[PDB]
Amino acid sequence: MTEYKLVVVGAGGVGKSALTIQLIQNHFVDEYDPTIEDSYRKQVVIDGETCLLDILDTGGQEEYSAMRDQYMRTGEGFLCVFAINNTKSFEDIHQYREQIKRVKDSDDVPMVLVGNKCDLAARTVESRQAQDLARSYGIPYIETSAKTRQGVEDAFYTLVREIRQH
Amino acid sequence: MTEYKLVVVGAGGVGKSALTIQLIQNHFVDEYDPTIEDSYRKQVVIDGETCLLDILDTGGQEEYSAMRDQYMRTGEGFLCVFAINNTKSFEDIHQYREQIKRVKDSDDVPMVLVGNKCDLAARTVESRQAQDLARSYGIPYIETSAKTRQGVEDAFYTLVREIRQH
Amino acid sequence: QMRLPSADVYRFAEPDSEENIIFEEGIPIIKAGTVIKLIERLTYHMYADPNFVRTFLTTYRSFCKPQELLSLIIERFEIPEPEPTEADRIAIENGDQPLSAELKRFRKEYIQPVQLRVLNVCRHWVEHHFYDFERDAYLLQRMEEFIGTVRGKAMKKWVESITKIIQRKKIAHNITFQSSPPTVEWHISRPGHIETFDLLTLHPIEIARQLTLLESDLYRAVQPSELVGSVWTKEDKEINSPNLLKMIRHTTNLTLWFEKCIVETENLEERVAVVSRIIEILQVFQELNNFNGVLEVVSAMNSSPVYRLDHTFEQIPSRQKKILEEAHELSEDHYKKYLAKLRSINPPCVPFFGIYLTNILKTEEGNPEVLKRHGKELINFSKRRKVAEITGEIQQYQNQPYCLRVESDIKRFFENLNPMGNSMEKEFTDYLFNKSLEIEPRNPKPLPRFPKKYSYPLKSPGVRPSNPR
Ligand SMILES: Nc1nc2c(ncn2[C@@H]2O[C@H](COP(=O)(O)OP(=O)(O)OP(=O)(O)O)[C@@H](O)[C@H]2O)c(=O)[nH]1
Ligand SMILES: [Mg+2]
Repeated sequence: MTEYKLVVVGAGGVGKSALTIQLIQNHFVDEYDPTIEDSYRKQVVIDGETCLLDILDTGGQEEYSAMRDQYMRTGEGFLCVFAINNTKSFEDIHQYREQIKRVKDSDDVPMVLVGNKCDLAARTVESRQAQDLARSYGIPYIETSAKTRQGVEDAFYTLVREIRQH
Repeated sequence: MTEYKLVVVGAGGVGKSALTIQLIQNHFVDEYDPTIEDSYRKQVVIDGETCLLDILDTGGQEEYSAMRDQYMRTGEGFLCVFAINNTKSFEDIHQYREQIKRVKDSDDVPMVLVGNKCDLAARTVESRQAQDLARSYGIPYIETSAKTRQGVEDAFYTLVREIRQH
Repeated sequence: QMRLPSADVYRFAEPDSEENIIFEEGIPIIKAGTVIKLIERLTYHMYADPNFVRTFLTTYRSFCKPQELLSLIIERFEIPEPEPTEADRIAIENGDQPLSAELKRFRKEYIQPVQLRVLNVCRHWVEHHFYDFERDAYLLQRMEEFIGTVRGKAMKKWVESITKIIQRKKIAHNITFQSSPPTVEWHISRPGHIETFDLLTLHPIEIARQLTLLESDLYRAVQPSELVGSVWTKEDKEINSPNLLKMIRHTTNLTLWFEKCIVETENLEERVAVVSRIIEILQVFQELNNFNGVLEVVSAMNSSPVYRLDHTFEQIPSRQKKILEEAHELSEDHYKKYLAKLRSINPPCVPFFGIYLTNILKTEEGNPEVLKRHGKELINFSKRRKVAEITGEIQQYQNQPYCLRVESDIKRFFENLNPMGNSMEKEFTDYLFNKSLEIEPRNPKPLPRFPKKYSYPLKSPGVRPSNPR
């Protein structure tokens, strides 16, 4: 079966890891161990087509900025994540997209803009600002709440669809 | 890699801690802080095989017979230490051997007799007397110095070899 | 069967129940429990577990404040001893001395081990987690007063000891080796001529050695307090994770320096010499088990500016292409081979810290702080055990020092490396890429020629050490 290599990028602290965890982990088990083998792969069915998702999340390693190119070259599709209560993380999106285009050497890379709600602090980026940014890039926008699991599947599945339709 | 649980026992002040810290950090502890119970971990390649050593450093002759038994239950091998300039610590050795034999209920528990502080000139325990005791137990006798590092690796690694062939 | 104090005068005697403590399905392993139950086990009288002490002391702050921890272990320490038994009363009432068989047993099997273990916690607390005390002066005064109230000729050994450690810690590490360090190697740049130091003038072997010593020291300086609670990812990371950030920033700067050295060498032949020298440095990093060094090189070789230089890599000898490929392979499939290699080598080594940061962050974001049982909120200790397993692995590799001699000037050269100058990241990064396009234009633009820039010989002295002294 087809395997999709997905890379989650974005500023530190926007919840990239929680999204990956929420998509992969068993939500009905007391304990979660990220050090266990293949805790980054998940077999799923999208639009009747079964596939294997391989997810690279480098949350926690954001300060290793010179390793970014290398981590990004491994992916076929990208989730560009910002936190809705963090304007700076939203303003960083533009540079992440440009860097992805540069390492993949293509102006048409499969990607999805993802706005994640991390806590109950006040939202500073409205849905419309993000929708307009995503439209200017020609990519989908998906809003999530990793904490309640809302939109998580939608963000990753939408990305896989972008890859299938490239 | 294989894990080995080593336990260091002997009268207080003989050098149990200094020997362990010299092995672990290549550092000689000159001050004397009585031990209650400390644990260390060391990944090392012995005879071409990668081992993970768990070293339990116990408090000695502190008349806490109750707790001591507790340390010996888990251990796979024991380093029985005395200082070559302290006859009383040598005379305490048989008590430790007897306790170990008792606790683990076995007559052939892996162990090494260690005569520490061999860098000092004022020796009161002759090598021959210690060697005779070691032969009577069917184990090797190794003289060491946590200060100069002489025989330190040999003592611990010989114990590992005994646990491995046991 | 030994009797315990009344749960009415001593809180650490309540019996265990599914409502205050849960075990993981050889000593027991705690999955969850109330703070009181955790402290009881931290100082249990039945068995030892120094591992529990390190885990607890490393992670307790998320569920218990320092001041509260001290109050609780002091209460734990103050065990009321039992009243004379019927047999003792009989003796006492006849004017004789009681045997006090149960009182003596209780002291030997319960009081003594519990109190010694409380003191053990105090010692480890002050010795390896002294920051709690540096940040709270009253906490330290309370600890000193407590240790100073401990009476009895028995506990005396430990009271005096802890007191000394505390005083030593308030007012402010020799190394012995199995063998002798190898001789420092020199190439074009000679001792004392720091102005000439550069990628190609210093000996590649010595470059790898000095950077390994530097990177080892940076690795060894990271404390657990900089990791727990994922503090290096929060807004006060500069304050809470200074040693970690300094270590990461050095790695980033070195990768950028390698990239810069490459793209600023416009002449193809000279650039090939630069790339080959960097691969030789990687080869020495591998011999030294400096995994952070190996990935700094791999990261540079896979960066956008360098990765696209087909004409350069085409002239690199096959043996070196293989070396770079195998290094690159360590990170594939989520570091599968790297993890296997790290677990198999003989330290000293310098691990890649990134892996640890991601695993700690995910362990903390993917596990709840508390588990609920029958309406009760028990501390999820398995989550803390997982984080401490990671900090513990980090500490194990921080113990062994490298047997290499420091060369002050070379060390200084690398400590002060600043590839970016005063430029901001984006601008510098764009500059490197534009330099890459200039020296090797995208197809079908033809490849231009460039003048040489190095006036000294480019032949490498190799990576096999020489032996004269
Ligand atoms: N000259 C010399 N002094 C040593 C040597 N080993 C230990 N010492 C000194 O002996 C003293 C006690 O050493 P420790 O390692 O604390 O003794 P210990 O057996 O752990 O004692 P307890 O934990 O109380 O049972 C210290 O002052 C050390 O510096 C050695 O090989 N040579
Ligand atoms: Mg000791």
